[PDB]
Amino acid sequence: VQLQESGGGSVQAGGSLRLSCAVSGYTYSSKCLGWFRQAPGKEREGIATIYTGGGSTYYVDSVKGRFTISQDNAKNTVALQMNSLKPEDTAMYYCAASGAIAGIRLCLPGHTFYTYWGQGTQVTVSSHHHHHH
Amino acid sequence: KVEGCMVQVTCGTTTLNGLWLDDVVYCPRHVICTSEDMLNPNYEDLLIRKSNHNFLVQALRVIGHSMQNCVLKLKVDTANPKTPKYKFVRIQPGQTFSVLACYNGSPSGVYQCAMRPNFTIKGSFLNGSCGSVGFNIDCVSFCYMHHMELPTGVHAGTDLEGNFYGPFVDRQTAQAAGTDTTITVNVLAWLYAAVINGDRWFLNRFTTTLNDFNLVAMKYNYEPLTQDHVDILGPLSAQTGIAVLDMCASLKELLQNGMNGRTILGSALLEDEFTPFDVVRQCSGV
Repeated sequence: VQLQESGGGSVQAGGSLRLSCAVSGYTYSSKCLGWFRQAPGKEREGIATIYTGGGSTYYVDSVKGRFTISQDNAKNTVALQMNSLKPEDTAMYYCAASGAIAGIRLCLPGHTFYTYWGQGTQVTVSSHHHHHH
Repeated sequence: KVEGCMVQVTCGTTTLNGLWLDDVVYCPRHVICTSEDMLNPNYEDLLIRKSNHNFLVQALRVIGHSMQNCVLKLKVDTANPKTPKYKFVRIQPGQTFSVLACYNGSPSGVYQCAMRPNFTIKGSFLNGSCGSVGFNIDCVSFCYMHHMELPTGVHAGTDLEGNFYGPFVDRQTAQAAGTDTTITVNVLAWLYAAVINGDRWFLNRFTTTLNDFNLVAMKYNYEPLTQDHVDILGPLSAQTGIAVLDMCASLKELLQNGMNGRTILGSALLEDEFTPFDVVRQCSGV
């Protein structure tokens, strides 16, 4: 099973970015898909998860609403729309996939609960300015 | 006088007022229900449980039970001696009528009432009680029976034929609207998930009891914990080697102290949307 992320880059504080991850080689069953992020030295942390069964989504308190996780089984992609980005959102972002799992509703955000991982795309939110008021 | 007709009807745990006319005691049919049953009740099957001996009337032995819409009509062995000449009528909103409020089968006072356009009575006197009746006196024209208490002192009722005024049903949840109580067993399951994920910072050296924990839970608007909740978390306790009551002690400290700037599973808030079923299934593969 393979996973490849897309859409990272550099943005100014208050900007927007859209991440996409190509879920490939999967059995097309019910799975947990998650967006993780990791800052240098800091541990990797799941921030948004989606269950491809009923489509229920979970978000950690710091990124809820601002980020929205999506799924597209037709195109086999999981997406993360990141709005009103903050400098503390600067990190490497990974998409992740569990094994097949049925009967549940909400996917936990811990890395332990995912098996397959992408390579990771970098998101950089900067606060630099050069103008006076 | 309605005061002499007022009686107390008890079935199992539930207890409310009844109206004693001749050898028939009228009361809300949901006396046969507990909090668990009131969610969405099978009144036919719950009444199949109840026999004449299960109902207890205090003014007496019930010789028959007959359900008419939402009122239960209990035939008793002793006829009521001071029964007024009565009739059953149906009023409309905005028409005044007198309600005799009774708690635990003993009358309190007589209040003039008028149903609002949404067919409810706004009044604090009926709260904590159930089964009080309304009437107009000339013959005593019974027009109302109190059935349901809604959060902000709003009361729904039927006529004496058992038909609700307005679009109301004798169904209710155990928790009132706006309570917003946190689901304790879900928080505990999520904490177990954090330990399996490697988060241990919140585990302390303490254990607790259901009673001690539930004091804190009520203080912080958490669902009190039962042994059934304890058993539900069984798989997670066995997986982690952490007893449920030990995890409860960690949660008690988290409630009294807060997170102190730390996070659990990436969140600065205690999360209660993950059910033990969600967590057990996801932790099993680890």
